[PDB]
Amino acid sequence: EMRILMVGLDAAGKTTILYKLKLGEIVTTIPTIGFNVETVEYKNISFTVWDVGGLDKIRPLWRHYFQNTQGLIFVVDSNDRERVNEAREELMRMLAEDELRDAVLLVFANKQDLPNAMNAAEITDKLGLHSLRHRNWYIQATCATSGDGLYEGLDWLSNQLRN
Amino acid sequence: EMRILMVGLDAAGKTTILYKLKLGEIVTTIPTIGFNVETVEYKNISFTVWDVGGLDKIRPLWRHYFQNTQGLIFVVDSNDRERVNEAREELMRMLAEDELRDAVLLVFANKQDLPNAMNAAEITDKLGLHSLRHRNWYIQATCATSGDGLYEGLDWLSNQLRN
Amino acid sequence: PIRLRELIRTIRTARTQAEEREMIQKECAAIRSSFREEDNTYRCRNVAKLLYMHMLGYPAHFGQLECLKLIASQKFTDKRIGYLGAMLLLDERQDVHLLMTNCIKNDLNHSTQFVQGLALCTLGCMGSSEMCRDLAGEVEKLLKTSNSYLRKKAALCAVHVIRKVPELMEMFLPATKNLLNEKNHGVLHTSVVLLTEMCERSPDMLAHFRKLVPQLVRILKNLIMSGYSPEHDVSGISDPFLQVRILRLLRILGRNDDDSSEAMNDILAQVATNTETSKNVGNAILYETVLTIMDIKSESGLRVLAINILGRFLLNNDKNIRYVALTSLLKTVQTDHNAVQRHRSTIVDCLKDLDVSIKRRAMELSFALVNGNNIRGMMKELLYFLDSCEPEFKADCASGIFLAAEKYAPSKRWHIDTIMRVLTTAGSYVRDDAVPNLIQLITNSVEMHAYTVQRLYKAILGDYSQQPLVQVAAWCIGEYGDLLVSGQCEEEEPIQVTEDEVLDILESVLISNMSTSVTRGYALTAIMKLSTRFTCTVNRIKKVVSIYGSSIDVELQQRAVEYNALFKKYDHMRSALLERMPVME
Amino acid sequence: MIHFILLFSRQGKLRLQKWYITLPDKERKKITREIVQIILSRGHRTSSFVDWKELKLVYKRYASLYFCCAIENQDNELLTLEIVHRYVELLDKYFGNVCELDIIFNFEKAYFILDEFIIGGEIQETSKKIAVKAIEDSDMLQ
Amino acid sequence: SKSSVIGWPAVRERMRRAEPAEEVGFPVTPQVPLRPMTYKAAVDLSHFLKEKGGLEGLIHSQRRQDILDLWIYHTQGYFPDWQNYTPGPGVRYPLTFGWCYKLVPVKGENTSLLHPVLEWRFDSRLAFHHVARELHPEYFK
Ligand SMILES: Nc1nc2c(ncn2[C@@H]2O[C@H](COP(=O)(O)OP(=O)(O)OP(=O)(O)O)[C@@H](O)[C@H]2O)c(=O)[nH]1
Ligand SMILES: Nc1nc2c(ncn2[C@@H]2O[C@H](COP(=O)(O)OP(=O)(O)OP(=O)(O)O)[C@@H](O)[C@H]2O)c(=O)[nH]1
Ligand SMILES: [Mg+2]
Ligand SMILES: [Mg+2]
Repeated sequence: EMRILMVGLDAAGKTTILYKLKLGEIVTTIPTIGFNVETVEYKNISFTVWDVGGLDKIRPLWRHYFQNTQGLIFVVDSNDRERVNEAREELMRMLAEDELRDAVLLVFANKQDLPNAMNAAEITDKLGLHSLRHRNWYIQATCATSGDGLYEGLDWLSNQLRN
Repeated sequence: EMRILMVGLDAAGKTTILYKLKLGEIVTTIPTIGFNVETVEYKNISFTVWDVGGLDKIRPLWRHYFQNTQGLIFVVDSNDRERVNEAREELMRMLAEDELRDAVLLVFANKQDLPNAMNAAEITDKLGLHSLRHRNWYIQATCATSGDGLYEGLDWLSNQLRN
Repeated sequence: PIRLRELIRTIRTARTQAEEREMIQKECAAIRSSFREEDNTYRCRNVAKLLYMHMLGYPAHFGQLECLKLIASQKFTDKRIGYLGAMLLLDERQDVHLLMTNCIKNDLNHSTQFVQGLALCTLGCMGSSEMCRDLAGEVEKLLKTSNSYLRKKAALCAVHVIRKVPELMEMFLPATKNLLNEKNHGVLHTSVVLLTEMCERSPDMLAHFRKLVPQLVRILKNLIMSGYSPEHDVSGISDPFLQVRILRLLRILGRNDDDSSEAMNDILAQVATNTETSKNVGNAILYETVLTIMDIKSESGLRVLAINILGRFLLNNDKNIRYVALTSLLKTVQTDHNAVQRHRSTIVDCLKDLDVSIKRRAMELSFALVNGNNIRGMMKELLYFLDSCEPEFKADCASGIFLAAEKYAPSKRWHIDTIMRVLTTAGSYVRDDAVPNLIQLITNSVEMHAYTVQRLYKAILGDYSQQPLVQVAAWCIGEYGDLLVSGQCEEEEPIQVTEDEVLDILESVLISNMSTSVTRGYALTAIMKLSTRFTCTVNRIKKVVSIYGSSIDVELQQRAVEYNALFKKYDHMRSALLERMPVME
Repeated sequence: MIHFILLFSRQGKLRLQKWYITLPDKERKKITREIVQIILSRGHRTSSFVDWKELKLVYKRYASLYFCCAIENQDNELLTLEIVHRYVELLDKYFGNVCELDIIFNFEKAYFILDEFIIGGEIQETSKKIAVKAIEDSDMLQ
Repeated sequence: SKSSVIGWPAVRERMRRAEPAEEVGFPVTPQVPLRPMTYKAAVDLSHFLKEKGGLEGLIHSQRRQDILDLWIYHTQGYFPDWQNYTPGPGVRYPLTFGWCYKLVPVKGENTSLLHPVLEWRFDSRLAFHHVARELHPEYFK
C-alpha cells in the first residue's frame, strides 16, 4: 500500500503514464480536468496512484490531496524548455508545505523523443534539485509511450517505502 | 541462518556456484541428479544452501524443499537463449505457489563468457521480471568460474534477510 | 527430545493399540515439530523414533526428506541413521528417493570404507532402476578396488544393478575377469553369486565362464580338503555357504555341456561321498549336490547314487528332509524318471503325512508321477486322496487331477468317468477356468455323448448348487440334447428322459439364487438351442424366454430379448444358425 | 534370493521387517499380517518351511520370537535356515546371550548387523568373525 | 494397599530391569496427608507382600529400594525412609518397627561380543522383637 500522487504541468503524459502503469497501453486520453486513480500493483506494494491533471484551474486544488501522501511523482516534460521555469516555480511552491513533508520525490523526464528532450541531468539543474531539503528526490528519465524507465522508477520507489 | 534454494535449469553452474561460495574453487562436478547442501557462512549469516540439480526427472520434486524457504536463487544461463522460454515457464510455474510465498528471489546471470551471454537487463525482460507480484526479486549477473558478482549477490541477500 | 528406548519403554507400556496410537501421535507431532525447526541435533533420534513407528506401521511419509538430510549430513552416526531409513521409508515407487543419487555418488567417493559400505548397502538393497543406471560406472569402479570390505559389497551391488537393469551386465563382463583367486571367502562368495547372476541372465556369457569351471573345481575341492578353519566352520563343515553357490554355479553350468560337466564330475563324486550327513549343514550340502547332478549331463554313476542318496532322504524322520526329499524328486521328474517311480509308495505315504507342505509336495509330485502306466491305479488313490484332501487341497487336487488325466488317459470313456466323478465330488472347489477345458475335451470327445449327457443329467438332478458342475451341464444339454431326449417328440413309454423336467431343471436354475448367472447365461443358451435340438415341446420354452426379457441382469436382459424376436419373428431363422459349434484345440 | 525377512514375537509383534523386494506399504501391511497368522497357526512338526505363493517360505522358531524368510523357488532351504542361524549366531556374536528385550530396544543395530550380513537378499560375508568385526569398527568409529 | 496393586508388576519390572549389582527438586502431592510407614500398616504391608507375591527370595538391592520407596510416597503418601536396614556387618535387619522382612545375603544383549546382593526373609517377630535394636542399641535409646 502506498499513496501516490502524479503532479506536474498539463500535457505531461501523466495519464499516459498512469494507464501504462496500470493497464499497459497508451490509451487516447483527453486533457484530464479532474483526477485519476488506479491501484498499480507491483513489487509487493499496491501503489494507489492519484493522478491529477495539471491545468491552470486545478493547481490550487492540489493541496487537498497532500494528506497521508507517502510519495510524489512530479512529472516534467523534457520537451518544454519554456515551461521548466514555472515547473520549477511549481515545485518550490508545492514542496514547501507542512502537509506533504515526509513524502519522497521521483521526477519523470517524460517524452524522451526529440533532441528537444533533455536528459535527467540538465532537467535536474534547470530545476535545481540539489537545492532541496528533507528530500529523497530522485529524477528518473522515462518514456511513457514505450514503458521505458517507468517500472524502474517504481522499482526505486518501492525501495523507498520501508525504512 | 537462512535456507537457500538453488533452482534452475541444468548445466547452469549451480553446483559450480555452490562450491565456489563454499569452497572457493571450481571443482569438476558431475551433472547432479540429487542435491547438494553446503552452509555458506558470509556477511556473518550462515546461508544453508540447498543446491538442487535441474534435469527433467527432478523438477517435480522441487516442491518438497519449498517449506520454510526464506530465499531463492534462480540461476539462468546467459548462454541459453533457447532455454530462456522454459526458464520463464519454470519461474512462473514455481513462483505461483502458496508454499514458498515469503522468500526473496536472486536471479544469477551465470556463464558470462561470450557475446552470446547476455547482461542482467535482457535476461530481466526475457523472463519478464516486471510482471512479478509480492516479490523482492533482483537479478545479479554472476560469473561462477571467477567468483565475480557471486558474493555481491550474497551481499544483497543478507540485506534482505532482515526487514 | 527423548531417546528411542525411552519412547519404546513408553510404547511397551501401551495396552490398547488405539491407546498406543495416542502415544504415537503424541511423539509423532514432536517429531514433526522438530522437523519444522530444521534440527540437526536430535534429527538422529527423531528419525530413529520415527522408523520405529514405521516398523510399528505408522504414516511416516513426512520425515523422508530429513533422511536425505541425514544422508547428506557429515556426522557418521547421522549417516548411519540416514542410510537405514532410506532403505526403509523409500522404495522405487516412493518417487522422492531420486535425491539420494547425488548423495550416494559423493559417498561412493567418501574416504571411509564404512561410509562407502553404507552407500553400497543402501544401493544394493533398494537401488532404483534409474539409480542403478546412474551409479553403474561407480560400482564397477568400487569393484575394481582392492578393498575386500568393498569388493564383497560392490559385487552384490553389481548383481542388484544387473538384477534391476538386465541390459547393464556387459560392462561387468570386464569387471569380473580373473578375481576368482580371492583369498577371502566372502568376496569370493559374492563373486560366485555374481557369476551365478552373470551366467543366469545371458547365455552369451556362458562361453567365457565355463572356461573357469576347472578353476573353481579346484577351489571347491580346496573347500572339501580344507576340512577346518576357525571361521566359516559350522559343525565341522567348512564354508558351506560358498560350497552350495559353487554347486549352483556348477548346476547352471554344464547343464547342456559335457566337458565342463566332466570337468566338475570328480568333485561331484567326491562330495557325494565326502560329506557329513549328520548335521543339517551336510544335508544342505548334499541336497544341492543332488540337484547339481540332476540338471547337468552328469555321470550315470552319480545319478544312480543320487537316487540312493534320496532314498535315504525319503526315510529320514526329519520333516525338513522329507520336504527336502519331496522337493528333490519334484525337481528331477523327467530326468531319471523311473528311479523316481520306484519310490512311489513313499509318495503315497506322504499323502497321509500330517504336514501341509509335505502333503503339498506329495500331491503335486503325484501329479508329476503319473505316466501312462500308473494312470489307472494311482488316480484311485488320488480320487480317494481328493476325498481326503483339505479344502485348500481340494481346489488344488481337482485341477491337478484334470491336468494329468488330459495327458495319459488310456480311455476316453474312463477319462470321462473320472472327470464326472471329480465334478460330483469337487463342486465348489474345482476352478471355473477348467470348465471351458472340460467342455473342449468332451467335444474333443466325439463318440460318447449319449453316454455323457445322461450321466450329466443323472447328477444335476441331485444338485445344482455345485456351480462348476452345472456350468458343464447346460452346454451339453444345449448341444447334445438330441442324444438326451431321442425320438420323443410326443409321449412314449416312460424312459428317464422326459423332455419337460429336462426343461424344468434348467428353469430351476434360472429362478434359484444359487446361480452364477453364467449358469443362467448357459441356461438360456441351452433353452434357445433346444428350440432346435428338441422338436418335442418348443414354444413353451418361448414363454420362458419371453418372461425373462424384463430380467435384472443386464446381459441376461439382453439375452432374452435378443432370443425372443427369433422366437416371435424369425422362427425359421432360429434353426438357421443353431448348427453345432466347431471343435478346436 | 531372500525376498524379505520378518521377526515377529510370540504375540506376533514384528520386531523386524526387511523388504528386499519393492512392494507398497498396504501390501506390506497385508502380507506381513497374513504370514504371521500363517506361522502362528502352524505346529511344531510342520517341516520349518511353507510353500507360500511361489515363495518357499522359511520359518524357524528359536525363542518366543519367530523368524521368516521368502526364498526364491530354485535355491537351498536348510542353508536358508542356516542363514537364519548364522544370523542368529551373529546376533549371538555381537550381543552374547542374545535376548528378547534389546531386540525391542537395540533393533537399530540388528538392522546394521543384517546390513553387515545380508544386502540385496544375499550373503556378503560367509565368515562370522569378519562381519561383526566391521560393525565394531564402525561402532569404534561412532 | 489398594493402589499398590496396579504397580505391583509394573514397578517391580522397573526394579527387575534395574541392575541389582532434566530433573531437579522434590515435588509434594497437594492436599494429601503424609505419615511414615506405621506399625499396623507395615503389618498391613508385610502381609501385602506375603500375599501378593513376587518379592520373597528376590535379589534385593538399593536401586530397587529407591525405585520402590519413592513410588510408595507418590502413590500412597508415606515417607520413603522406612525401607532402611542395618549396614554391612551382620544380617541386614530393618530399623523399621513393623517390617517383618530381614535381608540375608544370597534383556541380555547389553553383554558385549567376546568379553575382552541381598534377599528377603520373612521374620514376623521383627515387628515385636526389634533385632535391629539389638544390633543398634545406642541409636534407639
Ligand atoms: N512522443 C511521446 N509523447 C508522449 C509521451 N508521453 C506523453 N506523450 C504525449 O503527451 C500527451 C499528454 O499525455 P496525456 O496523458 O494524454 O495527458 P496528460 O499529460 O495526462 O495531461 P492531462 O490529461 O491534462 O492530465 C499525449 O497525448 C502524448 O501524445 C512520450 O513518452 N513520448
Ligand atoms: N565459461 C563459463 N562456464 C561456466 C560458468 N559457470 C558454469 N559453467 C559451466 O557450466 C557447467 C555446469 O556447471 P555444474 O555446476 O558443474 O553443473 P550444474 O549447473 O550444477 O548442473 P547439475 O549438476 O545438473 O545441477 C560447468 O561444467 C561449467 O563448465 C561460468 O561462469 N563461465
Ligand atoms: Mg491526463
Ligand atoms: Mg550440479
